Formats: sequence, structure tokens, C-alpha cells
Amino acid sequence: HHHMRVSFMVAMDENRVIGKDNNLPWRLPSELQYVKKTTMGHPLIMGRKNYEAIGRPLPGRRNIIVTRNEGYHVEGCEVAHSVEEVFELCKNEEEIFIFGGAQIFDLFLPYVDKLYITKIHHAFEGDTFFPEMDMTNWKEVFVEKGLTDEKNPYTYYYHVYEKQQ
Ligand SMILES: NC(=O)C1=CN([C@@H]2O[C@H](COP(=O)(O)OP(=O)(O)OC[C@H]3O[C@@H](n4cnc5c(N)ncnc54)[C@H](OP(=O)(O)O)[C@@H]3O)[C@@H](O)[C@H]2O)C=CC1
Ligand SMILES: COc1cc(Cc2cnc(N)nc2N)cc(OC)c1OC
Repeated sequence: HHHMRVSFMVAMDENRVIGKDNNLPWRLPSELQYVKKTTMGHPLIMGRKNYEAIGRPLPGRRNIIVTRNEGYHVEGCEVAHSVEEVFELCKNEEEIFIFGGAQIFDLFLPYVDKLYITKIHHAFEGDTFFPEMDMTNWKEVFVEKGLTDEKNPYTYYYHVYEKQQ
């Protein structure tokens, strides 16, 4: 139905960990620079817990917060309460980025077209995971080594996948 391309933005470890105590388990500013680069001028779709961990709006992108809380408001952000209400707010967007966390990944699971996933080669302690996925009809179309250095102390790779509709 939806006219906008539903994309997933995620970084996860060797065991699909994406979260530790409502926080990222690693510090990788270069990966965030890639995220900022890839997502510029596009909607970011965030579960309320994800947004509040980030703490403030992110520049040059539509910020959309998913919550059941009907009284919930945030400055320079937009609040949706259902997948459909998002599709409404995004009815004229070309591409949209589901940005997390896990509950919000689960929610949009059946709608994903494209998949921007950063794979990190390390086993972090974590409580929050990226959902298991049926990769039938999916094709890896891109992969490249991330920048490892003093400020980015881990080995990671940028993967992009596309569902053959
Ligand atoms: N490594 C990565 O790429 C990423 C990691 N993370 C990490 O993941 C963790 C957060 O994930 P998680 O705990 O799942 O939190 P979420 O970001 O998914 O927040 C879930 C919230 O969204 C709202 N919500 C959930 N389902 C619905 C629904 N069906 N309808 C309306 N609103 C709904 C609820 O908000 P409310 O209770 O207010 O109504 C719920 O508390 C953190 O550790 C974070 O740092 C997050 C993004 C990316
Ligand atoms: C850009 O800053 C943040 C980003 C994220 C989520 C995230 C991080 N990386 C990737 N590849 N995908 C994602 N969805 C989660 C955060 O929570 C701590 C952030 O705050 C610093």
C-alpha cells in the first residue's frame, strides 16, 4: 500500500545486540557520521524509549516518535501512535528510516524494503536485540569496512540489503 520506501537503520553485534541498559553498548562516532550521512533530509522513526535515550531532536531530519501515550509532546518532533499514523504523516515521503529500538523494529518488521545494517565484530553484553529475520527474497547489494582507529576501536562493516519486492 504505502508509497514511501520503508528502510531500516541499525547497528548490531555478532549476536544481534543493539542495546544495553537503555543505551548503546559501544562508542563509534564514525558510524554515526555514516548514519547522519545516509539519513540526511529524511524522516527518522523512533520508539519513545529510543528517542528519550537520544534526548533531543536530530537536525535536518523529520523526527517522529512512536508512543501509546496520547498526551505526549516534544518540541520540533512529531508524535505518532500507530504504524498507520506514521504512514499518514509520511504519505508523501520518498524514503523513511525506522530507527529503533527493538519494539519499534518489531512493529515495522512486515513493511521493510531496504535494510542498512552495520555489523560489528565483537560480542557485547546487552539486553536489547535486533529481531531475527527471514532473509528469503533479500539480496545483499553493498558491503564496506568501517573506519577502525583510536576513536572507533572495533572492526565493523556497513551492509545494505534489498528485498526483491
Ligand atoms: N544499535 C542500534 O542500531 C540501536 C539501538 N537502540 C537501543 O535499543 C534499546 C531501546 O529499544 P526498546 O527498549 O525496544 O525501545 P523502543 O525504542 O522500541 O521504544 C518502545 C516504545 O515505543 C512505544 N511503542 C511500542 N509499541 C508501540 C505500539 N505498538 N504502538 C504505539 N507505541 C508503541 C512505547 O512507548 P511508550 O511507553 O512511551 O508508549 C514503548 O515504550 C536502547 O538500549 C537503545 O539504546 C535503539 C536504536 C538503535
Ligand atoms: C545518532 O545517535 C544515536 C543513534 C542510535 C541508533 C542507531 C545507531 N546506529 C545505527 N546504524 N542505526 C541506529 N538506528 C541510538 C542512540 O542512542 C544512544 C543514539 O544516541 C547517541
